[PDB]
Amino acid sequence: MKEGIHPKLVPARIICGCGNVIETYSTKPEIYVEVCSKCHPFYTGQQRFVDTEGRVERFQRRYGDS
Amino acid sequence: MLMPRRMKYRKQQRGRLKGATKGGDYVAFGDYGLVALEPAWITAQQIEAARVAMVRHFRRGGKIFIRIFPDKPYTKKPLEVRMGKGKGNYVAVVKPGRVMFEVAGVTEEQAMEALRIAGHKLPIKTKIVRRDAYDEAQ
Amino acid sequence: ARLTAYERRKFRVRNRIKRTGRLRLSVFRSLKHIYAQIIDDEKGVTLVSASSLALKLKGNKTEVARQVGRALAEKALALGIKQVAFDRGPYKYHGRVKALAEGAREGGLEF
Amino acid sequence: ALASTRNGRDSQAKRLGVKRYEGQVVRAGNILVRQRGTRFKPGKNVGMGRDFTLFALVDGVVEFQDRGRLGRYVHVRPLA
Amino acid sequence: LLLECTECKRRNYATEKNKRNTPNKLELRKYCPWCRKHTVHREVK
Amino acid sequence: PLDVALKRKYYEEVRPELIRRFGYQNVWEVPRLEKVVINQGLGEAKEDARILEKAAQELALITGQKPAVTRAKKSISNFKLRKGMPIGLRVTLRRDRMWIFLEKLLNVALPRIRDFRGLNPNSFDGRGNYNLGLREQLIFPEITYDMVDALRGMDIAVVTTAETDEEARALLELLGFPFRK
RNA sequence: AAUCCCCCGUGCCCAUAGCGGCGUGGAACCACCCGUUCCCAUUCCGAACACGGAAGUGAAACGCGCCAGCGCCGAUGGUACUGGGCGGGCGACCGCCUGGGAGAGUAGGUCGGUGCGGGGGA
RNA sequence: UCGCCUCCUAAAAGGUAACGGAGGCGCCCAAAGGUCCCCUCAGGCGGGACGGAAAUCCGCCGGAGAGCGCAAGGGUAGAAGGGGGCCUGACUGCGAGGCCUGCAAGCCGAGCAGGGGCGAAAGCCGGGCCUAGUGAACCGGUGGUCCCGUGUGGAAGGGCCA
RNA sequence: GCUGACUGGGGCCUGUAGAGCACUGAUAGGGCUAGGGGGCCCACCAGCCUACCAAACCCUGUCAAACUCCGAAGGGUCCCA
RNA sequence: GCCCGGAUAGCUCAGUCGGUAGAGCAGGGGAUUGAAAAUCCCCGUGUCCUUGGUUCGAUUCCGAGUCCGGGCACCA
RNA sequence: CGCGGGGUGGAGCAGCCCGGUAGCUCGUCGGGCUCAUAACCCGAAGGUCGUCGGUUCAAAUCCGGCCCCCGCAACCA
RNA sequence: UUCGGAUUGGGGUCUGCAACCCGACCCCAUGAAGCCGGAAUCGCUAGUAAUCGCGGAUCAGCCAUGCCGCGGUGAAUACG
Ligand SMILES: [Mg+2]
Ligand SMILES: [Mg+2]
Ligand SMILES: [Mg+2]
Ligand SMILES: [Mg+2]
Ligand SMILES: [Mg+2]
Ligand SMILES: [Mg+2]
Ligand SMILES: [Mg+2]
Ligand SMILES: [Mg+2]
Ligand SMILES: [Mg+2]
Ligand SMILES: [Mg+2]
Ligand SMILES: [Mg+2]
Ligand SMILES: [Mg+2]
Ligand SMILES: [Mg+2]
Ligand SMILES: [Mg+2]
Ligand SMILES: [Mg+2]
Ligand SMILES: [Mg+2]
Ligand SMILES: [Mg+2]
Ligand SMILES: [Mg+2]
Ligand SMILES: [Mg+2]
Ligand SMILES: [Mg+2]
Ligand SMILES: [Mg+2]
Ligand SMILES: [Mg+2]
Ligand SMILES: [Mg+2]
Ligand SMILES: [Mg+2]
Ligand SMILES: [Mg+2]
Ligand SMILES: [Mg+2]
Ligand SMILES: [Mg+2]
Ligand SMILES: [Mg+2]
Ligand SMILES: [Mg+2]
Ligand SMILES: [Mg+2]
Ligand SMILES: [Mg+2]
Ligand SMILES: [Mg+2]
Ligand SMILES: [Mg+2]
Ligand SMILES: [Mg+2]
Ligand SMILES: [Mg+2]
Ligand SMILES: [Mg+2]
Ligand SMILES: [Mg+2]
Ligand SMILES: [Mg+2]
Ligand SMILES: [Mg+2]
Ligand SMILES: [Mg+2]
Ligand SMILES: [Mg+2]
Ligand SMILES: [Mg+2]
Ligand SMILES: [Mg+2]
Ligand SMILES: [Mg+2]
Ligand SMILES: [Mg+2]
Ligand SMILES: [Mg+2]
Ligand SMILES: [Mg+2]
Ligand SMILES: [Mg+2]
Ligand SMILES: [Mg+2]
Ligand SMILES: [Mg+2]
Ligand SMILES: [Mg+2]
Ligand SMILES: [Mg+2]
Ligand SMILES: [Mg+2]
Ligand SMILES: [Mg+2]
Ligand SMILES: [Mg+2]
Ligand SMILES: [Mg+2]
Ligand SMILES: [Mg+2]
Ligand SMILES: [Mg+2]
Ligand SMILES: [Mg+2]
Ligand SMILES: [Mg+2]
Ligand SMILES: [Mg+2]
Repeated sequence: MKEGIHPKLVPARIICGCGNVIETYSTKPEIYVEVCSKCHPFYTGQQRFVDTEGRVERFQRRYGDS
Repeated sequence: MLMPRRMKYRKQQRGRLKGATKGGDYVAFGDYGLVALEPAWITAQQIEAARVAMVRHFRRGGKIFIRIFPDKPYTKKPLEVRMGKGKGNYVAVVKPGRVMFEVAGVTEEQAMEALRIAGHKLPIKTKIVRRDAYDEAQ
Repeated sequence: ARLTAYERRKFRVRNRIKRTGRLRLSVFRSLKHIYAQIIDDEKGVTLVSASSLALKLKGNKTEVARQVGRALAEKALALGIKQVAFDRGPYKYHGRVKALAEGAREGGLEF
Repeated sequence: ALASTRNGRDSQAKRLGVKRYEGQVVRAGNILVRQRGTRFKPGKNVGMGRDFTLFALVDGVVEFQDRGRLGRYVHVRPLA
Repeated sequence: LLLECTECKRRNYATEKNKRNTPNKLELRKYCPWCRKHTVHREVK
Repeated sequence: PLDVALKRKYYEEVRPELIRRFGYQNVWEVPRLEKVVINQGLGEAKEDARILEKAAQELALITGQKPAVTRAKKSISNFKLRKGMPIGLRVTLRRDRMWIFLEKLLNVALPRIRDFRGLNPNSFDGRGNYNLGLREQLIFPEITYDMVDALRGMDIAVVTTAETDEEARALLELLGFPFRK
């Protein structure tokens, strides 16, 4: 890497909906990540929260009782 | 009519009719052929005249192969005299031993009688042939 | 991908040398050793050989090289050989290869 | 234009070719080949001029060499 | 645009070609004289 | 730095899984991961190359390498384009610096993408490298959202010494690449 | 010290040495390799070039083999053409003597040969 | 239509005609020049946000079909193509020897000397891959210069070099 | 004053006759396939059949002054008689 | 050649005893009317033919200049 | 056959030189004014430049072929 | 845009034999055009014009922003 012209890329800390990624090793140490998926909310480590498909599921249910 | 699309040059030198030979000559597509005995520039309009003689001869039926093609441009002057070349106005150059035409999928008396009519439309002497061992395999 | 940058660079530099028509002082250098071979083209022939490999010496591949260059001079100058041109092959004139060259004086030279 | 004649030019023959052949005695400076591309490459004792013209560099005899895919080559052999 | 090109002294020099609207500047470069050896040479006239 | 968690993760527990799966006479035959090349094409900056060096500043920030600038191969009419001009930035990272970036990409960036039901698994290029592309740059940690004057995405290319996509797939899965299966 | 064999340079023939497939080699050469402090680097990247190395591997590359699917080469025989000498046809054109003689194609060949030097075995 | 370049005609040396078949030139570039160092195309298929037949990127295949300012041809990646750093040899004084050729012209050119450029060097460098991009002499303009200077010193006016 | 035309031998040069289709083009019959002519099921990505268009590509079959993977006979020049 | 006179925001342009400047049909905003217009009322960097230079000072003074015009030149 | 000019929304003309950009009048369409139509006013649509090729990054524009248009010529015989 | 609530998604309430075509109403989500309107053109002279709500007829329910009415606040301006 040519000497001049460069971000620092110095060891860091960092945060999320989870705890830390000690890994870091980036420019601009100590950053705040809004939420990740990995660390397993939101997709990975499937939460499947709020979950859909209820549209065929419902109309066949409220229907024949009424 | 019969004629190329796309020529690279519009007009081209006459050249010789020499040394009757070279390619075609072995009856590759069909049952009987019409082979050329003499050299000639045969014209896009004599070719079509032979074709239609034959297709008219059998019931729109049979199958016809042609197998010479008019890519050589033929110029003529107007009744002027001498300045520039040109103009217009197409031929296939045909030496001895060539198979033009060559019908197939018809009866012997048919093919042979069509090819005889077809031959009358040509400027040269012709020969009707059948097909051979000699016409190989390839 | 045919005929690599190595063998273009190779050929390019070689042919230029070969035109001037001196004897060729030709340099192979591997990761481990560095060899140098003085050639007369048109007789298709090597005349004066010198390796680190055959002089069985080691450490600091550059300082090894100045040595296999001094080795060549002493060896070569002994056959009458003085003027030649430096082949340098597919190698930047630098470091190890520069060093063998600036060790190939006390004889030889203009390099 | 088209008919009357739009044609009618050509350019002077450039009189290009080999001007000395194999086993032919030459002097330094004689030119051996006149040519458009690198059609013959210069060999031993042979220069190229800016127009790809091959000349003897030394007196000698001229030998022709066909190095196959390396081209053809003209050299002058001394005993000059 | 044919080009007449001097240095400074004795004004004899040597002659050239810039047909062009660039360079438009004093248009100067290093050349040998008939007079001593290898001086400055600025364009002119 | 030579430590870098993903690098580590690759050696202890990604490599061996891989050998168990395909099984490999040689230590080399088991896939390494070489070269993540990040390429921004920007027609966006065309007549204005002033905009450009802000975007280059941005890549550096998230890459830690300053990008070089690609310039236009041939000249083409329909969208502007003198054969002179700069089209985009392209930055090659390897070796540590690729790792320290791929980590960040896996554990931060891609999570922050709106939707993201996972990376497309057909983008393997058939000889076993993989490509994807991103719409916004603010999905990265080093970017503050107030430093974006305008959105420009990029093309990430990841080169792999695996001869096939199958193997290649395995490597990146095992590294933690979220896949839409 | 000759001779052979293997490697490393390096020439020559200029594809009969090429592609593809398969197989093989790490002691020694060679390579990839370890690192990037230093010389020197990269329009970004020690990829390349460069240096200081030597833990590992012949995976890649290279080297050595073996396969004729392709690629390349290629008779003999016969024709075409033709220098020279003669005929024939209104013509377009044809033929004979004597001397030269292809191209295509068929048969077949080929997975290279070799010089100098080194390192290692004979 | 008239001079110049390219191709065919042109009969495998050169040369070769017609109001034969077809195209181009009357410029251009201070970088499109010199050198040293590096790099290698067009196309096809696969992959990649805005990117579509085509902007950029990644992978494999691709011996040249690309590029070489412009016509064609010959040539050319073992560079003549593309990038970069230094630079101005797009020098002065000559020129062995040849190509060509009715003359006059046109063309190539090693080598020596002066002072330089790039290069560790060998070396290369007297414009540009090459073949068109041009015009005898006479008359005159300008810058210089030693030369002549109509009794003599000047000057007028010339010569010579550009 | 033996060097001449011509002739013998040996080298080098060449790209015509012939022939070929590797290039540039043209080109018959068939095959397999991009794009579509659109029959229409759409009118949402669709989407199939083509006895019309059709690249490239394979098979068979040809043509060329300004095409050549090839290529004679001859010709030219030098040397020795 | 050249003498020179001609070069305006949006165009024609109009403006040299030098001390930061403009009119009409245009453009637009606004009153009028059948409307078109005319008339009436308000705003538009024209760094006014370029650079360096005299001055506090510049369309409007000194060296070159870029361009324009006629009339006169010349042309081997 | 010869030389010169042309061919562009429905009509009639610019634009072509000098490559990148299609404009003007009328007509047509929608609205207004009028009892109504015309006139008049406010809006809009409408084209690939005869054609086939080639040049270029790019063609109405530059080059070539062909097809039409108009003009001139066709003399000594 | 806490402007403006057109369009659409899902959830329901009521009438009614029955709300796909075609009901009104509630809630959650959605939030479009619209920054005072070209030529042109309407009403109004006082408790009027603006503006604000309220009732009824028809009627199961309602597409009523309509229509017939009721009051609250309450201008401007007429030279001619
Ligand atoms: Mg025949
Ligand atoms: Mg044949
Ligand atoms: Mg006839
Ligand atoms: Mg007559
Ligand atoms: Mg007959
Ligand atoms: Mg010629
Ligand atoms: Mg895939
Ligand atoms: Mg791979
Ligand atoms: Mg070959
Ligand atoms: Mg080993
Ligand atoms: Mg081992
Ligand atoms: Mg291997
Ligand atoms: Mg053969
Ligand atoms: Mg034979
Ligand atoms: Mg004969
Ligand atoms: Mg005869
Ligand atoms: Mg043969
Ligand atoms: Mg082989
Ligand atoms: Mg060898
Ligand atoms: Mg040995
Ligand atoms: Mg040719
Ligand atoms: Mg000839
Ligand atoms: Mg001849
Ligand atoms: Mg002309
Ligand atoms: Mg340079
Ligand atoms: Mg390529
Ligand atoms: Mg490509
Ligand atoms: Mg692609
Ligand atoms: Mg080429
Ligand atoms: Mg060219
Ligand atoms: Mg060419
Ligand atoms: Mg001379
Ligand atoms: Mg002469
Ligand atoms: Mg000197
Ligand atoms: Mg020096
Ligand atoms: Mg010289
Ligand atoms: Mg005279
Ligand atoms: Mg004079
Ligand atoms: Mg006197
Ligand atoms: Mg005197
Ligand atoms: Mg006197
Ligand atoms: Mg005087
Ligand atoms: Mg004698
Ligand atoms: Mg001979
Ligand atoms: Mg022929
Ligand atoms: Mg062909
Ligand atoms: Mg021919
Ligand atoms: Mg052969
Ligand atoms: Mg004799
Ligand atoms: Mg019109
Ligand atoms: Mg109307
Ligand atoms: Mg009306
Ligand atoms: Mg036309
Ligand atoms: Mg075009
Ligand atoms: Mg008369
Ligand atoms: Mg309904
Ligand atoms: Mg507001
Ligand atoms: Mg309104
Ligand atoms: Mg009243
Ligand atoms: Mg009600
Ligand atoms: Mg109400």
